[PDB]
Amino acid sequence: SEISRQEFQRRRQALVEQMQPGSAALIFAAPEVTRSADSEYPYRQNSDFWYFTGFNEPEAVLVLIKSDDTHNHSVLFNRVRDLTAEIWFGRRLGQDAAPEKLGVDRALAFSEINQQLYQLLNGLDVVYHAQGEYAYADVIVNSALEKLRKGSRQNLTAPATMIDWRPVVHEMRLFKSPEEIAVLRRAGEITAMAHTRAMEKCRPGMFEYHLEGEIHHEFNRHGARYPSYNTIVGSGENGCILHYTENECEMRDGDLVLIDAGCEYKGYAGDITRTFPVNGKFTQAQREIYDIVLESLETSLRLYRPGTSILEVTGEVVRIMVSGLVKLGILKGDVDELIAQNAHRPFFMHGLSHWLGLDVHDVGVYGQDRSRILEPGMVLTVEPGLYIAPDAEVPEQYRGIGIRIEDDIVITETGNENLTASVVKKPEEIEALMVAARKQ
Amino acid sequence: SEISRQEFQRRRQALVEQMQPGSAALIFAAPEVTRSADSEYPYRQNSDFWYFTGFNEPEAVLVLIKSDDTHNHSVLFNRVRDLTAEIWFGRRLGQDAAPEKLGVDRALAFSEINQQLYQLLNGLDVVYHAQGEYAYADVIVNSALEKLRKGSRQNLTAPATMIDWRPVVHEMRLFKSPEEIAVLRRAGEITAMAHTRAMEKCRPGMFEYHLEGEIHHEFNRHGARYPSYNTIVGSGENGCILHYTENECEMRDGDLVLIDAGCEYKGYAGDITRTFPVNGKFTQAQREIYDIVLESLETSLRLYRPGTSILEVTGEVVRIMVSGLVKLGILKGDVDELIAQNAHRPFFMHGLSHWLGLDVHDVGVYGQDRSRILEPGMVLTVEPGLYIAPDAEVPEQYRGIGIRIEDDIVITETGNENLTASVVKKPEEIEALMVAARKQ
Amino acid sequence: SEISRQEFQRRRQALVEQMQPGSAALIFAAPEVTRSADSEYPYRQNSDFWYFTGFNEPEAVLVLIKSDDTHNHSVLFNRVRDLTAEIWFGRRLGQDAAPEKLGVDRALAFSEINQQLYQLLNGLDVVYHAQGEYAYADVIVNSALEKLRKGSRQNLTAPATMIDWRPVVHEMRLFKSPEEIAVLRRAGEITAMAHTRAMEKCRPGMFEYHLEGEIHHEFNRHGARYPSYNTIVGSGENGCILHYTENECEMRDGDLVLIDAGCEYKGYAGDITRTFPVNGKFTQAQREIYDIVLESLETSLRLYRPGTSILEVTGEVVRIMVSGLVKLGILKGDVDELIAQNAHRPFFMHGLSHWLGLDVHDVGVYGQDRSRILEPGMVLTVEPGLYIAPDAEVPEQYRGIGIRIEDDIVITETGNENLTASVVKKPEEIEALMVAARKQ
Amino acid sequence: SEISRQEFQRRRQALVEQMQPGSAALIFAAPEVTRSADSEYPYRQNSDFWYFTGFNEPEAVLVLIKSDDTHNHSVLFNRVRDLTAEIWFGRRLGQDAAPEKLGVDRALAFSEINQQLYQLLNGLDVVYHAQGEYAYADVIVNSALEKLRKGSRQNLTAPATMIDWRPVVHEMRLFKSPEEIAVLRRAGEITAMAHTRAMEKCRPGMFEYHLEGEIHHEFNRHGARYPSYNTIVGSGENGCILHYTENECEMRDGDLVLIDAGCEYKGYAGDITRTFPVNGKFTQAQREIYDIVLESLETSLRLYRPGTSILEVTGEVVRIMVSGLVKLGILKGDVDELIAQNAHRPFFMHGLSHWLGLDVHDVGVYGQDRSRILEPGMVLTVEPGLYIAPDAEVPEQYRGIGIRIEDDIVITETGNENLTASVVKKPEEIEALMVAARKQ
Amino acid sequence: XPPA
Amino acid sequence: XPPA
Amino acid sequence: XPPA
Amino acid sequence: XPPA
Ligand SMILES: [Mn+2]
Ligand SMILES: [Mn+2]
Ligand SMILES: [Mn+2]
Ligand SMILES: [Mn+2]
Ligand SMILES: [Mn+2]
Ligand SMILES: [Mn+2]
Ligand SMILES: [Mn+2]
Ligand SMILES: [Mn+2]
Ligand SMILES: [Mn+2]
Ligand SMILES: [Mn+2]
Ligand SMILES: [Mn+2]
Ligand SMILES: [Mn+2]
Repeated sequence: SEISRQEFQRRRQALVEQMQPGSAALIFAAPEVTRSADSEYPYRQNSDFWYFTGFNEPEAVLVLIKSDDTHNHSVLFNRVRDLTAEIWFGRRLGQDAAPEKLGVDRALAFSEINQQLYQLLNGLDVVYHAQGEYAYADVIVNSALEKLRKGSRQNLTAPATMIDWRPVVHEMRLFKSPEEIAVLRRAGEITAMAHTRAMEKCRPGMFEYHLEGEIHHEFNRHGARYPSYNTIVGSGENGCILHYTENECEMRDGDLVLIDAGCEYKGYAGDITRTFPVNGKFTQAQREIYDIVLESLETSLRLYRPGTSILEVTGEVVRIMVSGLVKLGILKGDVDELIAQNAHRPFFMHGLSHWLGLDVHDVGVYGQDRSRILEPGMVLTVEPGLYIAPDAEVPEQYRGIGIRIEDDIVITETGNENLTASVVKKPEEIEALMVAARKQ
Repeated sequence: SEISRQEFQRRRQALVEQMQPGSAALIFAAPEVTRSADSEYPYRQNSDFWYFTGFNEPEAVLVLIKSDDTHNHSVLFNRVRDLTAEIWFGRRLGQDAAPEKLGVDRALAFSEINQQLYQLLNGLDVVYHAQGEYAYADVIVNSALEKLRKGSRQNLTAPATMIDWRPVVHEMRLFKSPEEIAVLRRAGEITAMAHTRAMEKCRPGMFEYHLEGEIHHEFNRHGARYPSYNTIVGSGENGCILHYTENECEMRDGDLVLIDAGCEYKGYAGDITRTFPVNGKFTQAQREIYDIVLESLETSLRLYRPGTSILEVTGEVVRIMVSGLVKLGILKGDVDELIAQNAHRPFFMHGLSHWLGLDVHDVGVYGQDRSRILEPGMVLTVEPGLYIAPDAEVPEQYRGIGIRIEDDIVITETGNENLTASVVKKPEEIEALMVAARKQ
Repeated sequence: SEISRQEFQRRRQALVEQMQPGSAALIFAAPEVTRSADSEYPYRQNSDFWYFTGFNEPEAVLVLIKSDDTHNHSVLFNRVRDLTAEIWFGRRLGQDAAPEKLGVDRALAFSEINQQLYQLLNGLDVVYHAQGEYAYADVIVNSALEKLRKGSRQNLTAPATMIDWRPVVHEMRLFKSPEEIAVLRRAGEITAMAHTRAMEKCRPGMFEYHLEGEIHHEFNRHGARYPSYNTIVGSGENGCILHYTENECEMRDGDLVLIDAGCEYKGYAGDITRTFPVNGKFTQAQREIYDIVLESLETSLRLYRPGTSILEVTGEVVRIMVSGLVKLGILKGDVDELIAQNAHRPFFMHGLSHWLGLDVHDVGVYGQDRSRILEPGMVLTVEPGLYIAPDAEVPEQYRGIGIRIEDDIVITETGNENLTASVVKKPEEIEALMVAARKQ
Repeated sequence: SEISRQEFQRRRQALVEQMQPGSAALIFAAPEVTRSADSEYPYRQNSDFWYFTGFNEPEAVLVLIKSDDTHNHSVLFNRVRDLTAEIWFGRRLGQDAAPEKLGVDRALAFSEINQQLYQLLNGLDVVYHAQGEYAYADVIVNSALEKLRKGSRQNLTAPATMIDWRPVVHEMRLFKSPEEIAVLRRAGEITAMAHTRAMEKCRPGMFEYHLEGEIHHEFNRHGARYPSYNTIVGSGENGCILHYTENECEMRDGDLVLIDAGCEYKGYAGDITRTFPVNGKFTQAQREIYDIVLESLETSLRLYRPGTSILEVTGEVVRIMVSGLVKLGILKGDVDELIAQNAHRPFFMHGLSHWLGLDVHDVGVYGQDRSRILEPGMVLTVEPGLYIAPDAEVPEQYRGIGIRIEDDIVITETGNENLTASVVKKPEEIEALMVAARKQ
Repeated sequence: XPPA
Repeated sequence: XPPA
Repeated sequence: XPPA
Repeated sequence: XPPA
């Protein structure tokens, strides 16, 4: 699945529709980033720039100009075609093919932006710019505005009003279109298949990074070259480190391994976490903690629907957690008192859900304490977890256990659709999967 | 294989040995880099910082202070241990374990560098700083020097002499120690195994990125999580694009595929290029170009030894190339005249070799036109290639052919050792390898 | 005369009245400026900051917050009282006396601005800031906005709209109040008295800077310590250099001396130019050029009134100039043709008038080619002049003559009031003045 | 008196003589500084730049290149002659006349510095640059060095060593040549004449700024257009504010007035302080404090000679002060104990002397606590003073008294020469002077 | 994962 | 003076 | 690869 | 004056 040219047009028009008359929106591409000396990291386009173009090149600027409610045109600044540069650093789109390829009215060379931008802003009343987003963008924009401000004798005028378009554009990104939901759906499938692979390949003696290797390769087999975030493979006590990325230890028989990995498909993020036994068999202690986390997830999956909020569902999860922890002797006291004291905090110290989209931790207003009412089209994760420190003062069998189970869902008219349920999470199903794979 | 604590000590001492008395060398770690929004690229330590520590954390500064020819001490600035930050973004070394772990005399919190650095520089005559390397480092250093310059009433004095240590440190990196050569040797083995995999997995119908996937996974199986540079898989006309990284096309029966990929093992780079037929069988036209490139490589491999230079060996390669191109009718005229005219330039437009080490395009002075005399310990690549544009005015069968064959070598006392010969390059051997793999 | 506390209040309210509800205007003071090493130039408050406060200290920020059409409050950030700093660098206002002294609702220490400003902007929809005016101001404002943008988890929100208040504030400054007109009137008197002194003290053999000395001293005697701009005393050929400030030459019998000098009274600028004979007697050649310039000024003084424009009056001046130049043989041809060709350009290359106020070249929109219709309350200069280069191809007696006569006027209901007519400009009156002074 | 071309040559050669072979010294001019909007403060050349050129223009750079002990050449970067710019902002030197005028080997346009500077530094081993002195200079220098560092393929090399020339150049400025001493001597004469004027013009009812006016005018009459620092005229309690520059109060009969003012002649600073009775007659209380300060000055004037130090003479002054304060009842206790306690500190809180030269607070190393041994050629001020706060807990008649008496001296072979003794300081002489002037 |  |  |  |  993918995003059509029409969709890109719709998005631009939807932004223009909210812009004042006599204004221009400036959206800059992400700059290239050095990995070491003269080598660069694989390029990653700025999410917002990508959202409006699907164009994967740096040194590009999208200019949306609105004359009035029925008139608006676009200008794209991008790298000029250069026989030399291209024979070296890959083919470039250029000005000639840009208009048709990206559906823009006009295309100019990025090398001429300082000679052209002020001319496009001259006479307008408002300019939409994400100030502070990129240093190079601010230089270009500030330089253009200064020329207009100081050019009264040349009859130039600078728009006195500058508005940050991030709030409006991110509000748009918060609601996925059918096309986006289709792409995210494929991202979930690919990511799930990867997690299934990891579970089937896992064997005591293998290192954490080995599972990382299996996962990244599965992403690649389906057209998702890069992960949407650095893969986490924490076995044993490493499972208690929320963003453990070293993945440098030997996985040990008897430990659990927590894998949080997600592919990036057509710019969209998959985000799954599955915790399972390295030897394919949950111990009683591991099961007792796992069950609490799984119930939290399953209940949350049942509750999420339009009308509720992340804050409200989180309340149910906290109750489930405090109750289970008390039954196991990890927490002592009255459930309700413990809840009012957030006694679960030492074991579940992060949120239950976050928006998901072009960025794994997607943009969009959450509202105070993430109280915003959910509506159809919003995409989010559901990731309860329990992490018991190696030195926690609880029964020995629970110390050093880190478990998280995370699925990605899209809110629908009547509830939600689980995009990542194709990879098992019920203990009996996880063991069966691993046992079946081990017959080879 | 790996780098021992002793080696790190030796390197620091070797740098101190070249420093003036009453001076301090400041070596900064690489800053973290954003991939998108709140997600970062996997961390990559600055090569020079790594060379002296093998420490993989950002916000760290190594300070080597030399009192005189027999007295010198070290101070490391690094992130303080924080229960919160670590439960989230991985374990930190901290000040307590640093001295023993990294073999430094003293360790202070990076958060206090602006309150401590000027005190360490006060009274010294010289400070070694790679000015312009990192903006954050320059702020810290300039801030410290200003405090000393303006603090005469507090009896503070700033070293009036600032020296860039890059020339001296890179000259050191230019010559590998036995330990380094052992690590690079393993890097070559791992990289070679990956290229062998790609050749064995290749099938018409597969996409370029699929081979990228096989390669990266093989790197990972042997402990090399990341590539030393972005993998290049150019099939067909894509082979004519030197740094083609899109790897987005379907590999076609009848085309050649050029793969340039290298792992990063213990910070060191592998760098191999192998071009082969997608269908496992070289056509006559493909063979005629391949042979010229292979002869260039084999001859170069025979010539490289102490006493010669990259410039000199390149001369032999140019002769081989011009001769072969004339025999095929791609070039017309007298060999020697064509050579004097660099008539090969349109088909071989890059260098034959580059230093190799902690950076794929390693540091070190090449001398005018890369004329520097080679000595034992230098590590470099040998990568001749011929690229015939799709629209080149030559016999049709040669248009759109891109071939490069690259090996990594270390200059020895009597010649050189090929670190990447474990992956075949002779045509008959490439076809045999592929035919054997295709019986499955 | 002076500006009352009430007036300062009125100005702030007039700005607030034009601001959107739920917004704040940030007006920064001018930074101190180094003259050499540790010595500073006498402090000069930013004109706009002064306009709203009359407060002469650096490191001060006026914050005007508008809740709605009937609710608004102010916060002043200024230097805290410090026994040490004051015993050295003069008395400071401080937070305690500020509210009453400057009529502001609240006063905070400038040292705490980064801890307080974001709190004052939190929740607002619009912030008025003169971006690019001062680097230190931009750092403070950008820093505050970033804290709000990144503090969603702390329930902070940053105003997404930033508006430059310079256009609106300068439009206000363009129209003087009765109090301002009274102050400017005194500025004109003081400046005129100075020019009269210069004419009475001038003698061949004296240097240009000597007249500068007399002028500055006269400014000082009346309470105007500093000039509103660097004094110009160009005698002989120096009169052809528009902004000649060296004033280093010996004034010679036979030459004319052009003096352009203006005092700065209560922040307001006087701006007068008078050209006269060093020996007190105009030669025929000098008179022929002077008369053309004087007629230009006198006619302009008669024409300026509401309804006309600088552009229109300039047209009359150009006609007067071209006509006079043709009669003298400096220009040859048809008056109207020469006019259409701007043939006067080589001799009169600057504008006839500029706004006058807190800045000698005051703020305010001029309109294309200074075509804006004049209205009561606007204050401007009237300064025609003719400058004939030493090597101009005209009759020898005119080469090297530079003459400018400038008065300051305020547009009234029916015409204009000349604020600087108290210093003579008619040739017979200039000679009489000088002859009378020379009897001593 | 003045500085000869020969002297400027000598200075450059003296700096080159201390530079390493194969190096270049870069000395930048001071940038223009805004006073308000489009008006600038009178230009003040950077002291060090002036020291080597006597050239009063901004956007100029002196480049001294040393090949070896007997070979060195100079290159000056300065503004190109422009008919337009000059007819407006004064005449420019230009490239043609520069070599002869300033005695430099070659002159290039400042507009081409970024295209020329790196070429002048290419191949050198050392560059002398006052890093941090000016932001624009650092940009130019850093830009040039980066081009050289990144231009290895173009055979460019950047000097790896950067040395701050401020320590060496300021050490040179610390010792005045006979020519400089002659100029400073004239500066002292001019400044003294000004202070005599102030004393003769002073009358109760006049404002502090009025005396400022008389002083500045006297400076101007003798060719010193600007003061070397902002004039201080503190009468009454204002005399207790060390750097009181407001000079806004009415001088009152019965009060003392402290005047600290100095002219700037040919770039050199005069620096005199004289305190006297507004009504021309010292009261008993005023005399008792004045005498202590005068004795401090007279004794210091007798002691200063080669071999002693500012620290040592200060010790004698402290004794004189503590003794006198005890006799008056302002201090109570044993003289020696009070001294050991620095009990004078509340009344004399600044230093007794500071270097004097191109900057009123001249450059040069003072040594810990200003202990450096004095040698012939050093020029310094001698300025003891006593300041008794309005609310000091001492006998009422002493509260609110501020007195300082300052002279400028040059250390000679056997002692010192007072450059400012031409303006009286003995009480009987001050009263006589004023009484004589009041007969008019 | 866990919101950073 | 003259507008700069 | 090819020296960049 | 007084050293600043
Ligand atoms: Mn356990
Ligand atoms: Mn073909
Ligand atoms: Mn003449
Ligand atoms: Mn008193
Ligand atoms: Mn996750
Ligand atoms: Mn997540
Ligand atoms: Mn004027
Ligand atoms: Mn004017
Ligand atoms: Mn390669
Ligand atoms: Mn290579
Ligand atoms: Mn002084
Ligand atoms: Mn002094």
